[PDB]
Amino acid sequence: PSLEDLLFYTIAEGQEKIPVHKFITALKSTGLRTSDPRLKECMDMLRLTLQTTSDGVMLDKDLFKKCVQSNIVLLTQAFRRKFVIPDFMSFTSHIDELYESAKKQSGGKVADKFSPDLWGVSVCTVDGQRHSTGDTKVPFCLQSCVKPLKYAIAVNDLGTEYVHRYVGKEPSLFLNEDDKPHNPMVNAGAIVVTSLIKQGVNNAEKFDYVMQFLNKMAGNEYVGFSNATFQSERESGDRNFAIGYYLKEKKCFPEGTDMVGILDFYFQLCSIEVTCESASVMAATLANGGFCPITGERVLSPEAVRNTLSLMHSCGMYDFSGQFAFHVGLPAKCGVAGGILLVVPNVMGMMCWSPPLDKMGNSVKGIHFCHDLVSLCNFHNYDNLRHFAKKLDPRREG
Amino acid sequence: PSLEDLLFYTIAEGQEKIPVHKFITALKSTGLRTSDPRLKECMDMLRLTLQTTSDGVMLDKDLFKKCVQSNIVLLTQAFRRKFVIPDFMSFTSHIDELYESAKKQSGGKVADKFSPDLWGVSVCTVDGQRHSTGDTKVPFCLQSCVKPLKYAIAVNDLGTEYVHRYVGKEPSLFLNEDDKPHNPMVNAGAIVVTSLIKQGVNNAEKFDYVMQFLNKMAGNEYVGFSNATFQSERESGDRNFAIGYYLKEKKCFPEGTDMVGILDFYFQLCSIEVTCESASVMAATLANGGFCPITGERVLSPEAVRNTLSLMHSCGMYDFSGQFAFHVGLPAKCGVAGGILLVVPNVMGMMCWSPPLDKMGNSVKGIHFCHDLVSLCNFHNYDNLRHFAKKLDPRREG
Amino acid sequence: PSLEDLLFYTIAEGQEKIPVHKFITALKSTGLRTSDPRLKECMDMLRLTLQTTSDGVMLDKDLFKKCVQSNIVLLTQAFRRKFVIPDFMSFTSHIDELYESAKKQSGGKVADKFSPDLWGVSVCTVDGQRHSTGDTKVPFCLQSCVKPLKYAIAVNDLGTEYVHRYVGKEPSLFLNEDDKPHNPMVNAGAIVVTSLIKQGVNNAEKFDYVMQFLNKMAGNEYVGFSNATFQSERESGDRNFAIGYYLKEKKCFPEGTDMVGILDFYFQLCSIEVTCESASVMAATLANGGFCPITGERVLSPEAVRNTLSLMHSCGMYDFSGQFAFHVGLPAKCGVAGGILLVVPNVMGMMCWSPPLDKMGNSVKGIHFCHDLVSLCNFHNYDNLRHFAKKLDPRREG
Amino acid sequence: PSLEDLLFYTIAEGQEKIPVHKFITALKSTGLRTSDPRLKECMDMLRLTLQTTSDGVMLDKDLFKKCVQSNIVLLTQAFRRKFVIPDFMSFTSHIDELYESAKKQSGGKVADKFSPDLWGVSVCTVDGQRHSTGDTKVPFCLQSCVKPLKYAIAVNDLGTEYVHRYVGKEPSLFLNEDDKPHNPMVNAGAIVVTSLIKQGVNNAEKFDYVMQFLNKMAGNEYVGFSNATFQSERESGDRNFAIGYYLKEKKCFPEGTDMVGILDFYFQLCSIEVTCESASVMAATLANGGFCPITGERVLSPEAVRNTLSLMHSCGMYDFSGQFAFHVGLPAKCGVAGGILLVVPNVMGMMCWSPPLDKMGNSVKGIHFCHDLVSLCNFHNYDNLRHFAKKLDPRREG
Repeated sequence: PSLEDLLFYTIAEGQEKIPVHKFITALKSTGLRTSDPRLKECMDMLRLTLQTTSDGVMLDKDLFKKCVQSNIVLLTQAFRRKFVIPDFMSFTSHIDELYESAKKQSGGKVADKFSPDLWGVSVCTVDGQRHSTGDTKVPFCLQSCVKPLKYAIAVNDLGTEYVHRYVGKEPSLFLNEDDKPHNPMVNAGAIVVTSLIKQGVNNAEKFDYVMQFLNKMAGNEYVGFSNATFQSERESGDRNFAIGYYLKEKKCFPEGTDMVGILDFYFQLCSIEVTCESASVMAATLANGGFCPITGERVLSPEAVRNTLSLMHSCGMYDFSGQFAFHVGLPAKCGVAGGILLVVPNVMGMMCWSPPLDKMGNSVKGIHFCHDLVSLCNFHNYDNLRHFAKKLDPRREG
Repeated sequence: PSLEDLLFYTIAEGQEKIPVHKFITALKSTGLRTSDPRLKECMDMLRLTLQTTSDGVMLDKDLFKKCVQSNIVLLTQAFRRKFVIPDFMSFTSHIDELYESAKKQSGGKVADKFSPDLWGVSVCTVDGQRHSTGDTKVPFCLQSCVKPLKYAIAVNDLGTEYVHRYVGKEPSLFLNEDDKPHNPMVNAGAIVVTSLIKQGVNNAEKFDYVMQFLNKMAGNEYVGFSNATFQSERESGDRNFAIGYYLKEKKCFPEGTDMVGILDFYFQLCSIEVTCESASVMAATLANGGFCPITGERVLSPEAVRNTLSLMHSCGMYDFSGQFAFHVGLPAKCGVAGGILLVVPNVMGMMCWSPPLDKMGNSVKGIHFCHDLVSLCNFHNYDNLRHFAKKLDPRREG
Repeated sequence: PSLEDLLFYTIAEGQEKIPVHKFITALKSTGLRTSDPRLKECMDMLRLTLQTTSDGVMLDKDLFKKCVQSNIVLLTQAFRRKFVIPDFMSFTSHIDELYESAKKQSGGKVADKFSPDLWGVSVCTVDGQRHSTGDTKVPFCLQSCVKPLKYAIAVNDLGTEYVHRYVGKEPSLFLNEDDKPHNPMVNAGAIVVTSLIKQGVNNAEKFDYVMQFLNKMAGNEYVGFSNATFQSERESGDRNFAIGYYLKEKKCFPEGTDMVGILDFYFQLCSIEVTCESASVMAATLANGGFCPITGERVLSPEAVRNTLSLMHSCGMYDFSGQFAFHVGLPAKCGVAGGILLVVPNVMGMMCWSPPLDKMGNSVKGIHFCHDLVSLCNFHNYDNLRHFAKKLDPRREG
Repeated sequence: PSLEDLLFYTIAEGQEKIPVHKFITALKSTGLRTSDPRLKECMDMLRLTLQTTSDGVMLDKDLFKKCVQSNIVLLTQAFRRKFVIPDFMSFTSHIDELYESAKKQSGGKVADKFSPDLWGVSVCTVDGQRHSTGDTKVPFCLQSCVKPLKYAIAVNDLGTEYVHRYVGKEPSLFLNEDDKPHNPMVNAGAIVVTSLIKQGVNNAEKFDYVMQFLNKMAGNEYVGFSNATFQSERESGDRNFAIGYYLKEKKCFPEGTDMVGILDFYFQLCSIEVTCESASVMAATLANGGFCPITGERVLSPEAVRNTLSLMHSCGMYDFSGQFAFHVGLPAKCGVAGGILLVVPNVMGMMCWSPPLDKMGNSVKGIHFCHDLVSLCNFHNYDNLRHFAKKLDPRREG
């Protein structure tokens, strides 16, 4: 018996007392962060114990048991290498290799304010393991990356049926044969989707509803808002105004939709800010069936998550979608600011961010990273989990 | 140390001798078939032991181990319930229920010859577990179902880069903007793919080679040829001759291709016969990373299997591909014979066969079953493996 | 010698005095109207002569010569049967038949205001000969019928080269590959054309200018404006706003176009009013090479008249344009109020008006008429003028 | 009276006799050729006189009446300037100038055998006036130019309603929405049209039925057949077999149609040979309401000649049809050998020939000519016959 104690002899080398930093280094290598919310109680009790004790703060069996008894379940999984990527220490070295090789990719043209030398990669696994390399804490806008997220919110609140009364499920002209936009990843679809979220309420409260929803998936990491970007998208969004009026003409919005107001809302949502780190948790929530991996909170119905990953796969890269789903085989969404919201189902989320776009408007370093990643690891949607050639499988040991 | 001995008392309740029927029963319930090629040695050693005496043979530790020792790796994996679906008996009960529901769907138009009340479904898991129900042993033609298999052969022999010099990878007019056919799931793509398989050799031996390949994928289960279908497809292949001549004009074939002969080959390949059972093993090879699960032989390269599963996802249902990959989320291919080649990556392959077709040319019961299957079990491409709502997961116990 | 005298005995059968009504009757029978502008001096001279006595006021050679000498060329051309249709009294009998056969056509749905039983036809030959039958003096709106006229204006003021930097000349999605609207008969094209008329000056004066121009083409017959139509067209021009924003994003307008203003103008232009009679003179000006046939003043350059007639042929019926150019072979534009602007080059212009439209939005009676017209008379663009089968040729005697 | 005598003093300057050569030069100047079939009798009687009076001829009134009394109608019309283009001698000056200006355009690629500096234009008016300059007696194949003619033949024998069951009449995909080819000027339409001409008979007599027909419209001038070309069009007619099988699939041909034998007929018709001269009469018959101008024989119904001219206008220049119909406005058809069958309705027919094609496959020198021609003369479809700015009008004198 004695769970908290089983752990205790695992981290102490058949010794009497664990040094506090040694437990912390043991914890940090599992990829978890000490700032992890599922660890607060443990980590508070740890700071308080350093506080009520002497300088050479060392934890005996009984004191270790006191701090860890509150989060022993997660702490046990973390230390028994039961997390989805057990040798997380090695995996992140490869993510570094992938980052550096993707960094030497110099091409591309920034949309038109940011520097073409920003290049950030954040990883968040379905179990909470974090890794980052490059400029991962800079705020940028989701832009078209918000489209999966707000479609998820719509489906989570209204169900696959209702949302898909107003938008289709097939890649793409503005409307398909049923006089609905083809799919919610294209602008015409996103605008109708935006017209479903929190109807009746006004755009100020709508925007807060989606803001708090994104906060839940980001594990309460940074979800911001660039009003500066908002002004530009609404001043030079002539293309979207075209879509808005056309949608209005073909009666695509729900009953009583203030079309010009839905467009302003829509311009706001494209202007929501994230960092690589915060958004990689958002991705990971989609990877994790709707449960935010660093909180354990259910944020999205599995219905909603499955749908969003589905359409991200078939419609998230626009015309490149067939090519991208062929070589990468991961659901992903792209953004003019240079972000790739990338989901490896059941394993992890990622955000890549390099502001230089390629000819198709996808961050060059992102796309190069995404290819490189699936080259290396058997994460392609149709790699075998048993016979995966010479690819490495992060999910296994030895 | 006693590998085969550990198994002995697992099957005999701390008793002296195991009746031979009890072991067989215990095997059949593991999902495996006594006729499994990977058990051939052991089943011969039992055919031998049943000769020394014509009375209910009881096997002691020494003589049991004498038969089981040649197949002990695979035999304990089954009895320790290590297979991809551990409780395989329960899982076939739901397959029966799913088969019965779809059987009540009497809609559909048979192409025009078969009988509209035939209906078989067959399962072959990645580990060789097999269940069938319905008319699983009647030969029917692959028709378009053959397109992923012969694509796979092409890429297996010539690789992604070469095969995709002649055909594209995105869903659909006959050519795309690069002057290649859109993808190998459509006739124009199928025809070009046919023209890559064993160039230089002639059409009689080409067809033998594909046939040897198709035998490998079915673990040497039933593959046949319906000449009657073959004459139909050539006598009425007016659209196909058009596609061929157009392909000839736009120089889509490789150097020195006899297009009018390539069409015959193509009509041959569509006329290949399978049954549910044999085809379910084929699908299962694509389920299993390219290893035929009932023989263990590597039949198709991971590269070839991945690509084939990719293009089935995006192009295997044609227009219905978005609709279908949204709700069902499994790579499939249909054929006018009534066949749905179904693949559940990493779990199993299937063939569904009911000749009544809907207005899209897909098996009515086949489609209904596919939908029920993902309704019931978390096999959808983008279900979570951890949070999957009230869906059942056959990969787990209890 | 003695022209005015030569005419004199032509009207008096070897007699001394001509009863003034008898000249009037002989005038009206050549087709001209006593209100004809080219006859105003003579009619002033006759009002004076009818002022000196109140008793039939017969005219001798001296007083007749005193009235008609100011308009003797036109008058002898009428009485010496030099006009484009000489036996014009006959020709209007057939226009009455055509009017009647077509009044029996009951189909159609009025767009949504008017009454479905209004039906007028107006003819004005290139020589000023006038005929009407039915409700030819009710004001209605041109709607899209205005699109040839304002295209004619643009080309007249800017020439073909300039106008066709901004719009194309082929039938049809909004833009062509040159990112110009397809042709100025489609709404996207009309809007671009609208933005070229009198750039710089504001929308109140731009409207005046087009109005002055429309006056020149109707020979100062009725042109009005329906603010009722105007507010409706702008309240519900959602599709036109969609088009306006799209054209703005694709940079289709000239530099410095207030696009939401150009739409307003456009709605104004569509709300302009004509009667059958006034619009038939407008048609007749395009019929007569750019000279208003009832005033003789050059309104439009031969360049502009040619381009307009050309684009009405190919683009004026939208979808019906091939069917119509095949069977009817007369350049025409249609309007949702029920207007068919008809042009028989070198012979006459015409207006038909019945508010009931068919499914393609063309006046039912209008279209039946146009087909009937070309059944009867060799006006089809590719009828022969020498061997026209059994068709009637109004251009000839006997 | 005596029309012959009135003609007689018109050539003789109030003098006793007419030198036979003076009458001949006066006749040739009107544009007629002495070989004109309508002049056969006159010219026979004339040659017989030179034999009967081997002096200096010189015909007195009685003798001139004896030669001309048989063709007096045509002969006076020629000499009283009654022909459609009365000052024909000056008109040919312009054709020569137009020819020389078009001769300096050396651009273009000959399709692939002929020489790039071959350039002939040949005119035949509706009245029989001839003029040619350059290589007008070299044989070349109609190629696509036969399409208007064989369409005309179809509608001659079977009428508008019937032919257009099987083919549409709107410009361009291989079929349209009605599953008929779009119009008889594209291959898809021409191949169906071919399958309507003289059904039931076999290809050997069908080709003589069409050949005797072309001979009539060419006034029995050269109509030949290149069996040389005919091999080329069938060896490399892959696209045509594409179209053929597709049309067979969609049952576009009439009941009991040998599609492979229609394709063979079709290749023959494309290989028929003409010269500029012989084909210029062919065009002219279309300009003349179906009457071959140099014979007076009615070769085609007016219904048929209308239809053909209509579709030449809208579909005869393929994608260039709208541009061409805008700037040139004449019905014309182009051919890969370098021919432009060109009709100026009611005025003349004409054939142009330069083998260098432009990017669109149209005789570079022909197209330049066609533009130069309508620049010069008010022959554009929507030119005014009364107000035509700086253009010349050959239909007038002075």
